[PDB]
Amino acid sequence: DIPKGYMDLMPFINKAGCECLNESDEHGFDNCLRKDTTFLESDCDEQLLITVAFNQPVKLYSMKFQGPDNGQGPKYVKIFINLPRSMDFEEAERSEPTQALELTEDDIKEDGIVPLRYVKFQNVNSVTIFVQSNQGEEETTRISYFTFIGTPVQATNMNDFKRVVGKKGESH
Amino acid sequence: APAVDTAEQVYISSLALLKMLKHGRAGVPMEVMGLMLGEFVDDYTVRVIDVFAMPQSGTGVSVEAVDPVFQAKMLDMLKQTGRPEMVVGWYHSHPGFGCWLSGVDINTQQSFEALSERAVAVVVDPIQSVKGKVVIDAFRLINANMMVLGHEPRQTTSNLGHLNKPSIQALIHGLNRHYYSITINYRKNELEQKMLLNLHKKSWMEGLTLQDYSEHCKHNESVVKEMLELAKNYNKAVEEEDKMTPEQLAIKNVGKQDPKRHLEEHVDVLMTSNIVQCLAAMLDTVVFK
Amino acid sequence: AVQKVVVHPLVLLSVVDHFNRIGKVGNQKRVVGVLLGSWQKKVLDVSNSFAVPFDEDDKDDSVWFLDHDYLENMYGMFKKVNARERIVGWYHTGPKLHKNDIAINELMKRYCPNSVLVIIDVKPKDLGLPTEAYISVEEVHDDGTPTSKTFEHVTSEIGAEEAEEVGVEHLLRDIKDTTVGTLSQRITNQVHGLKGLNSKLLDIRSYLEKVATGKLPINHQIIYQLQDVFNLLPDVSLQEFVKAFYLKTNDQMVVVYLASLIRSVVALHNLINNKIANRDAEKKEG
Amino acid sequence: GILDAGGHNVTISLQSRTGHTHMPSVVGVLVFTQFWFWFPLSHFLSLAYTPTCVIGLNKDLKMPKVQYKSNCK
Amino acid sequence: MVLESTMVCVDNSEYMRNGDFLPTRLQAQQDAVNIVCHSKTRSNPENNVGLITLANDCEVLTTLTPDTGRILSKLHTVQPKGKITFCTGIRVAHLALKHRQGKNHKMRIIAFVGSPVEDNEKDLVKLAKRLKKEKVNVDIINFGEEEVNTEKLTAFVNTLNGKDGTGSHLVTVPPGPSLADALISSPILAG
Amino acid sequence: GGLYALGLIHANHGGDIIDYLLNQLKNASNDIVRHGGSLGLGLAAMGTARQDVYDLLKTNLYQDDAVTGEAAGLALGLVMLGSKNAQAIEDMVGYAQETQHEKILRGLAVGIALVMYGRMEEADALIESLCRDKDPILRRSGMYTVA
Ligand SMILES: [Zn+2]
Repeated sequence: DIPKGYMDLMPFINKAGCECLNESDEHGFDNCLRKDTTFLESDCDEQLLITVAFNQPVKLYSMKFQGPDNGQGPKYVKIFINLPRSMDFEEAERSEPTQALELTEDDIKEDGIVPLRYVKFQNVNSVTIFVQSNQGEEETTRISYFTFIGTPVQATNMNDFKRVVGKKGESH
Repeated sequence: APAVDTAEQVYISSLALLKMLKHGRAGVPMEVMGLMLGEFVDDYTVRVIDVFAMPQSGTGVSVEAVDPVFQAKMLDMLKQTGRPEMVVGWYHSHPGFGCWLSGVDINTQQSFEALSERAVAVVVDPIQSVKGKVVIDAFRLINANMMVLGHEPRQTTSNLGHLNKPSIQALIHGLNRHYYSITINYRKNELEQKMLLNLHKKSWMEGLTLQDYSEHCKHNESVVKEMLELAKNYNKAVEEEDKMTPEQLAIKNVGKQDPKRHLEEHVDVLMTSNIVQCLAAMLDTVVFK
Repeated sequence: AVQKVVVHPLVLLSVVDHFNRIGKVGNQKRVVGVLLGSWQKKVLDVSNSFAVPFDEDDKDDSVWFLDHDYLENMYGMFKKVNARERIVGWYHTGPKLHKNDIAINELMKRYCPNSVLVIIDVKPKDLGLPTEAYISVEEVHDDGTPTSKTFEHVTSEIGAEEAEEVGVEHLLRDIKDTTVGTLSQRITNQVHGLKGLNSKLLDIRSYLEKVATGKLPINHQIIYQLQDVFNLLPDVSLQEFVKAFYLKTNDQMVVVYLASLIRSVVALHNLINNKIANRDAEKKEG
Repeated sequence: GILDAGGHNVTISLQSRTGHTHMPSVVGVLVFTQFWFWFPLSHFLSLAYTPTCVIGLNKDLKMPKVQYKSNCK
Repeated sequence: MVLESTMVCVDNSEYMRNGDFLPTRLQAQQDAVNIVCHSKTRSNPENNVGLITLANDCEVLTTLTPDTGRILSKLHTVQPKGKITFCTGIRVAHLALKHRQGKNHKMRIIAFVGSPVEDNEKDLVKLAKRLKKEKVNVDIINFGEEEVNTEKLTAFVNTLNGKDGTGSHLVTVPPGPSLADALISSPILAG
Repeated sequence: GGLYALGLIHANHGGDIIDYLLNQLKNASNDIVRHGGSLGLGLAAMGTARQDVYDLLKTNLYQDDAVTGEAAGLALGLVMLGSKNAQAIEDMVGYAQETQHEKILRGLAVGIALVMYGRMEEADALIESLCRDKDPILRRSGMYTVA
């Protein structure tokens, strides 16, 4: 599917940065990042907080927060951007989200793509999704597939730098 | 062929200008430098939010001065506080020299441009920018391979001659020949002007203090004496009323003298000082018992 | 003791930036940072600052975290950039102090013994002086009362060194008022003063009401100081002063009268000169 | 270009023949004035060119060679 | 090898000064942390361990760092002159944990409970409930005089991760002559 | 340019050309061609108030491609010309104080200007609400909306 000129940010997801909260041991975070039946479930409650980190500032167009049709798919999704520190569940509900999204049943299907306000996400470095309920009100929710579609923002990697022209030891 | 439309602006936040000016005056006898943190929001705008000083080193303002360990660590630590900006350019002062880039500066700029084709370079003369004027021109190397095409490769736009005209004290050091200026525009916003307005803001107490009457009476007496002598000339200047082409008389005696300029000009001062003082006097009599 | 804590413009413009950095995404209360600056005889100069990762919890009001290594390493960099700055205190934009201030201040006492916390009310833009500077004192309260930590107050004033002054003056360059004042601005300077004196007197009344209604503790000190201000009133009704006021009010009116006359004769002379001007050109047209 | 627009056969007049406000014409100038910010917007003044012409259409499609006169004094 | 940040919470309360353990409790904690801090870095060279004193306050003496020298050096002059407050200690350790510089490391906390903890049973469980939601594993080890295997403490570890949880152990050390060998045998190599 | 050029020929009178323009704008490089495309489609269906055209114009505007915005904004305004569409005015402005890319505002400044063409009292709120906004570009759009 995907829109014209935009690519999935799977290659851009920093495995080091990503961390889920309430993820069950049997079905972990890595499961929901693969295009397989393997999924992620929340152990201690239906609330889940799945954060990701991108290698370089990326832009966001459409995330695909797919979920199982058993009713344990996500229902209400709160997205935050460029969080300086990891989030807390109690403080996550309080804080106002960048885009409060009410997933509809049509979205959870395998082919469903949910559109995000492209204006708000222009320099996202780390996005945290907060699943506040599942469709069936089941004890544990599930994210069948979840990835972000946008474009990469060219970032000036000062780590490389390196002189390209000139001779060393030259002053003003 | 991409082109930096002259409409393209290097937005300088109210923070950066104070911090860039502060660094420049910090080492004014010598030359200081630091990386600027911002975003390339799009082609026609290079937004710089924060700047962090790269420590002064014997090299000067050159690629070598950019300590990779200092920059990699500082960036890493500013990312935790909530400023995940990208290195958008570099700035260096020019103790009184002007707003131009020397040969060595050009080589630096070419390096920064290597990482992103829009790394803007600024200047910031802490000695000339001593009053309301702030001499800070932004610059981006005009790659020498575009001599076949148009330099300053702009396109549809009309803000090229606005906000500035090519400064002569720089056009000589290579402009529109190797470095072109980019319009500099400051992104001051409310909640930042208000906090800066406190710099010279007075207070509640001020405006009710009645001056002091000993030097007020002396001042009132002083100005009335000075205005008196100015009336003597006003009488002589008018009572002369010489008609030998009076329109020419009114233009051959213009030296900021008797008739009016040293006249009621003092009346405004004398009358403003008394009215404000009196009104303060009566307000205090009412408010304070 | 610190007679004054002169906050330079750059700090309150970085704090504002610091508040925006976080509040924009991580909606949270006060943003805490470190305040660098050079010492003086007694007036602490605040010349720069930086942010320190600070997270707090409304529960127990002591589950916080002010990073040590970030504070240590940051200053490790800044002393490299500029060596005249030493850590001198902290800043938080939460308008009302917290229960966590004392404990955290003890921490910043580990880096500067005479640590002064400057509360910058970044959100408000009001009567003025968006900085409030506090110290830490532990005294026996002379007058037989429990001991405690408490934050004593230190006079705060906002000033500018030359370099920042040039930047600030241009930075406004669209709302600055004329320095001359003129009659228009001078009078507004007084309607502004009256509004404040009422506003300050109203804060005093509410507190006096609070102590009057018991909701607050009778300080027993600073409470009678307000009684000092209540005796320092002028008592203008005194005859000998009433005469002496009319004399100076009369002493000035004769100068505004002479000022008024000069401006009138000049006015008439300017109309007569003008009446000749258009009339003479009137005849000369023919 | 303005002086000789349309080969001296069009004129710009926001007011319509019958005193109305010409929506195509008035829009044309407003977006044209926004050429300081974009040159390619310049052509929008084409909308403000209303042919200053009188057609002698008698029937639906007939275009008779009517010979009519003016009053150039 | 398991990427985890060990935020060791070392007690320094006054009761921590009476040496039911041979030389003293503190050396037991001071010896114990020597192994737990060294145990984690040896397991994974990308690891990092910090320590929080828990008596009279919640000081953060050393933030989360990989280098073990700072943790060891800061241990000295730990001066056991306070009263333990374990209600807040875990929070501050977790809240500081939330500032993990790397976001990938698993969470593992080691608490040095060496004094009688005066905490409402309801409060401790609620603290445990908050930990369960946020997936942090914390190990509790008791030293010196204390109501042996405090019911409040034991309830804490059980609700810490039950229903076939990871098993964040409530390793109870045998009071009396015993080194960290008990603390190193069970908890250090398996938490 | 050609797609923008095509619109000028069928200015105010697209009729059928709109359907081709709608299809062509959608299939584009998401660059200058989109910029010319929206301007052409907006010019062609100038005042048509057509919902189908308006929805597509919005998507390009929500694309937030800078150069795309400067034309989508005008195209958005022209298609809604004199419609007072409460959704359009709320939507158009809502983008203004929510977008960087000053250029997109420059189109939106006039773009929301034409949406109130000739009402002459009807809103008088955008005229007052806009004139108070701090963002200078919106102010200009408030002043133009007076025109
Ligand atoms: Zn230079």
